[PDB]
Amino acid sequence: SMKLCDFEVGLDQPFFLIAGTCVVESEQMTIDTAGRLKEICEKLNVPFIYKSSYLGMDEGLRILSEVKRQLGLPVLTDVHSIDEIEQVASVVDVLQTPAFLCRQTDFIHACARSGKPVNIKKGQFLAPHDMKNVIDKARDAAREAGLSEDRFMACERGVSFGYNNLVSDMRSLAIMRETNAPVVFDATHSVQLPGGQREFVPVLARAAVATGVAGLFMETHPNPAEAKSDGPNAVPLNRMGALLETLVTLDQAVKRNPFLENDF
Amino acid sequence: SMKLCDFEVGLDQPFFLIAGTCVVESEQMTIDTAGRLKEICEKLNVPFIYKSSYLGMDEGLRILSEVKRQLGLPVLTDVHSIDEIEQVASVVDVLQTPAFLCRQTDFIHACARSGKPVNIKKGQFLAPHDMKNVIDKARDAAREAGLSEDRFMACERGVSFGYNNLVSDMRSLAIMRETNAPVVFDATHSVQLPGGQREFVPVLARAAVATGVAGLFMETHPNPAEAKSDGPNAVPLNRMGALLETLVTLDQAVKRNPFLENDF
Amino acid sequence: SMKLCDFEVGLDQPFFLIAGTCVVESEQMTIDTAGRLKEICEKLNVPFIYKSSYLGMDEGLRILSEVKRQLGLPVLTDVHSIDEIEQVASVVDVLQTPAFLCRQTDFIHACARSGKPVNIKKGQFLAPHDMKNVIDKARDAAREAGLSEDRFMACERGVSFGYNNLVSDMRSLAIMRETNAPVVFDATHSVQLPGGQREFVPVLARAAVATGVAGLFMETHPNPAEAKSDGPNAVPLNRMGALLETLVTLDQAVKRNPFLENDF
Amino acid sequence: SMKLCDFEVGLDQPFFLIAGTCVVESEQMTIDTAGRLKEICEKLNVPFIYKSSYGMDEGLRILSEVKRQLGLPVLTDVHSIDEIEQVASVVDVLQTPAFLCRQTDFIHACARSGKPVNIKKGQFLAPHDMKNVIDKARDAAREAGLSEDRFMACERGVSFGYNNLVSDMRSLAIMRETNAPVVFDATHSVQLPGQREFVPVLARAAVATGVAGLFMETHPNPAEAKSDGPNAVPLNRMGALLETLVTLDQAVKRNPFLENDF
Ligand SMILES: [Cl-]
Ligand SMILES: [Cl-]
Ligand SMILES: [Cl-]
Ligand SMILES: [Cl-]
Repeated sequence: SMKLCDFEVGLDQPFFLIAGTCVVESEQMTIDTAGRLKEICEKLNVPFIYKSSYLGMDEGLRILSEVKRQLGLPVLTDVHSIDEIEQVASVVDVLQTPAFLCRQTDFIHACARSGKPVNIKKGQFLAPHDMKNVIDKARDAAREAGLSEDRFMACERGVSFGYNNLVSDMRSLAIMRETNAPVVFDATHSVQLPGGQREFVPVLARAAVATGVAGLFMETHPNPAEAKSDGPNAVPLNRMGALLETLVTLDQAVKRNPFLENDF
Repeated sequence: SMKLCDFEVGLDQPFFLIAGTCVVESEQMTIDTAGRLKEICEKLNVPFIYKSSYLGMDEGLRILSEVKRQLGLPVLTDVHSIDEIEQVASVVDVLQTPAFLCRQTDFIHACARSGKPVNIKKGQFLAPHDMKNVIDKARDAAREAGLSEDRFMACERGVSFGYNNLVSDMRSLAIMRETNAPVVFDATHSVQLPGGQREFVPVLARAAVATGVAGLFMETHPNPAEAKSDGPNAVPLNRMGALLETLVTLDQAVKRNPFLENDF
Repeated sequence: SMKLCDFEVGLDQPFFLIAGTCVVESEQMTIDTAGRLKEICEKLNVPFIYKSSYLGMDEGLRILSEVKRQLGLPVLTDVHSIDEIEQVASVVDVLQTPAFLCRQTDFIHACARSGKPVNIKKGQFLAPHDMKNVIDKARDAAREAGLSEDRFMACERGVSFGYNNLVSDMRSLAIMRETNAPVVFDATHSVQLPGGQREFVPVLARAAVATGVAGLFMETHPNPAEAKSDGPNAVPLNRMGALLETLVTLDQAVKRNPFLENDF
Repeated sequence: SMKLCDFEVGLDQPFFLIAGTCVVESEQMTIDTAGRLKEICEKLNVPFIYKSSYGMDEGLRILSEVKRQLGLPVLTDVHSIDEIEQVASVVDVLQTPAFLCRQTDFIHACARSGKPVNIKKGQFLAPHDMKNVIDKARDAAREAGLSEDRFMACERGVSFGYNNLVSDMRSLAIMRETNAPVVFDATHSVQLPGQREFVPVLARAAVATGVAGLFMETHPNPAEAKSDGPNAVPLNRMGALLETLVTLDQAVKRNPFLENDF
């Protein structure tokens, strides 16, 4: 298990949820959604990290400070450039790197040296085995900076499948265990057609948790039709409870005994 | 729900298992493997159909007739040409079509009119939505012979992914529900590299069962290292009970409540 | 495990259900109730035996024969005297002994050599440790007839608690494991006040399944208000699904691991 | 729900655990056991209250140290009207001996103590009788300026012939009519007025029945325990059992209790 915010995560722990609205829409929208997700995850005993991407950076980050302060929740956001990292790491608990930047070594190194843990998204162009090199390079930067190495996660978000389609290869979730980092599944982005697919979010979420992951990322919204960003792939907030209850059941079923593939 | 052999199958029923050795190796290998699967499946309440491929056709079919006569088990085998349909159908309980022949309508029609149910394999070159037409055509032929139309299953066995690789798109398992036929997942052939992938058989089996299917196919062998065909991808017989017990748990979890994707 | 009808029962197996209307009311009431229970238990994967007590003996058994004929279900009925055994055993799949006859050794003996398995009810006057002697005697008789000994269940139905009251001692369910026979819990009669307690049927069913049993016996009816016998303690047929769903979850939870009492 | 210590309890909430060594044996025995129980319960999200019985001065001192050092709420039994003031000044929850459930001067005094009270049902009472006991405790509280929602009804067995108790699961449902959280005492419900094998059995049954709380005695080495060793659950098995109980608790509270439709 690696230490993440106030809990332990890993293939050998209960899965954690990263969830929130796609973009920081307003302050009430973010605080209300964060609070509702807290209550949902509290009842299910699912460790929960709130996400939104950044109204302006400053105001987005301020609102993220308020979720942290008001609700006591850890928060995660994406960083897009080396110059954003110092400011973002001073506010949030976990950085996340864009999938397209997974091979930009200066940028990955900079996140690695930030002093915060990093959820490293796997590019749509990588093979699952390539993620070992990504994580290893991040760990060299961390070690160079005097920081611990157990602070990265490998995040699956789909691989290119012809034009304008992604496929979620469940083998990837098993392969990336070789990174010795927690594996996270991004269920919302894995259904997106590049360049609504909501119906497939529960499908891939069930499939992934059953495969065996450390964490799950999902976007949500109270009324997704009225969402400011990527609405058609968000799970409505009033259905998150039922979905998570099913995923907890799958997670317990597959972790209660060793994974058969390990005996192969 | 569809009647298959002496049980009810479908998305709302507990999953059924199709399993056996890849090919008929020997009468004793087959009877022993079949018998030991029967005891594993009886203990878990998993409906079970024995499968092996046809030592020559006459001899392979004789031996399958013995699995039937000695053990009271339903049996399934794949049929390779129109010429063999009549003989094979007089011995087995369920026909299965090779994936490459899924668009050969004369062949599909002949299987459909055979008098036996047919597990129709989705070609590695088809899109999931294409399988509706294949099933609709099979049902035409059934109907024209006076036969019930609910005697077909849609079988996922992987889709081409670059060269020498297949990917198991879990969205396919949901999409093919539109065929109004039971969807069956072939976990063994889904991991094969076309043109040593055993470790992914349980991974995809767990993923597919969590996604929601009517049926599961897997090859097994008492000692896969000595198998006469596809040995590297066979699950060992002495690990089948453990695997099946996990799959039952998953199957129940996802079918206890409606699938969330149906709200979408 | 013990082999029962077409399945395997026991303390380590998923629980089975014995259920039906208290008495055979009519052919249509029996067939419809049997058919509804069949479909509910099929979906939940609960092995199922239909029961009703005998319109006259001849007509009662005829109708139970129709349940087998028309629905292919196994059927259980109670027998009341030695002279009725040959006829009843010629029709039904499982005999049941009335609780008050549990010490009538000639009658218990005749049932035990009938050629059919027997659910032996524990008299309201017996202590749980006394059932071992009953089962041991039944097994003597079976063995002497050249029959298998593993063909009996011990069925808990309450113990006398003062006047006009029965209590369900959950310790009995554990103690009677020493019979080396599957233990069955009669939820419907355990709530009866000798000489409407329906509300306690779910209570005691949940307690018993959580305690750990091989089987459950419950009386049901489409509309208990119009039931010809024991109507006020029957579970309505339209609530059986919901109840059984809860009970399967409890059964799995307690049988996933060893029972802690086996360490002590 | 009712507020109890820093959490909410009730038939509609996750079950809480009351547990500890039968008696206060030692400061280190008490602090170590309370610490391991805290860790086990934290891991499972089981709200936890530490119990041991008390001489009295030294017993309450050691119980104050469990609170100070581990931040846990503590419960103990009080035996007489004249112990109440001191006990309530130290502990978070009082508990009344079963035999005293109809001794109303005593029950009233506990009710006016300022603390919540787990009221044990006498082995001689019928389940319907606890309503009267709770109503009278609530009157005493109200007549003294205190909130009425501070009592729990605790099942610990009913007399069954001579030298035996039986745990009537109907009692746990019936006592919901008190509109107070129902607590099951799994340890004393097996005691013959050497029965540890029935503690898991009754705990599982009671949780599946549906209760607000569970009480169990434990010890690191029951063989070497100073009272009731033969009925203690060994500490190194409490995790396993509680894990089972949590699943049962969740499963029965996930939907409405079917008995509420009949
Ligand atoms: Cl697609
Ligand atoms: Cl690969
Ligand atoms: Cl009563
Ligand atoms: Cl006893």
